[PDB]
Amino acid sequence: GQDPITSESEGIWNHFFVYPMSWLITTVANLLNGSYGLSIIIVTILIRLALLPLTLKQQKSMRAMQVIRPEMEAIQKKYKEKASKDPKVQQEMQKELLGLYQKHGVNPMAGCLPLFIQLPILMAFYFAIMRTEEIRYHTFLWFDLGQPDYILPFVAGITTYFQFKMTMSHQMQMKVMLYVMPVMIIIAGLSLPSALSLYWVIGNIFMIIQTY
Repeated sequence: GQDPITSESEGIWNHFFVYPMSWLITTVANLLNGSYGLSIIIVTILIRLALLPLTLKQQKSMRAMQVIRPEMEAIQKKYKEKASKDPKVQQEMQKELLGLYQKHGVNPMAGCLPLFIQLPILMAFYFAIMRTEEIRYHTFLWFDLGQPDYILPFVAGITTYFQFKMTMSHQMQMKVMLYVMPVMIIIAGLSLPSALSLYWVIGNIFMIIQTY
């Protein structure tokens, strides 16, 4: 018989990722008399409240790295001039970089974790929208939640822009966040069901309030 690695792995994804997300959306919607629009909004906010402790930690550490930015980049500026031909040179560089982090308790390769948790949440949400048949053509405002929309992805891009601008108020990486990021969202949004763009908008608005 065919190898069960395919069905079982997909079974895990469907039952423990897709289904709980789908169940959460429909339950709230049924409590709101079939309002799948308000459900997605509420659920998105609920998801944010769960990520909040992890979100706050990622923000606190990001501020710490901003204190180190003059110091660590000076080390990398230093070793950029030195001859990197010797493996022992790179080691001494590692000792300096580590000593900086140890003096503060900061840890690199950490805080880049929440960037990885947004993906399966987004993916489970995406499949929940696709597989919940009563969401497919449920119109909300001017768009069907299961269908692609023209206008909404632009709103998701605009809110993403202002979410970043408010953060920087509260230069290469800045142009990546302010310019590159919103365009990626619009392009992705136009290729995905409007429920995804709504999800992104609510999340952005939440983060905007969360900063203020």
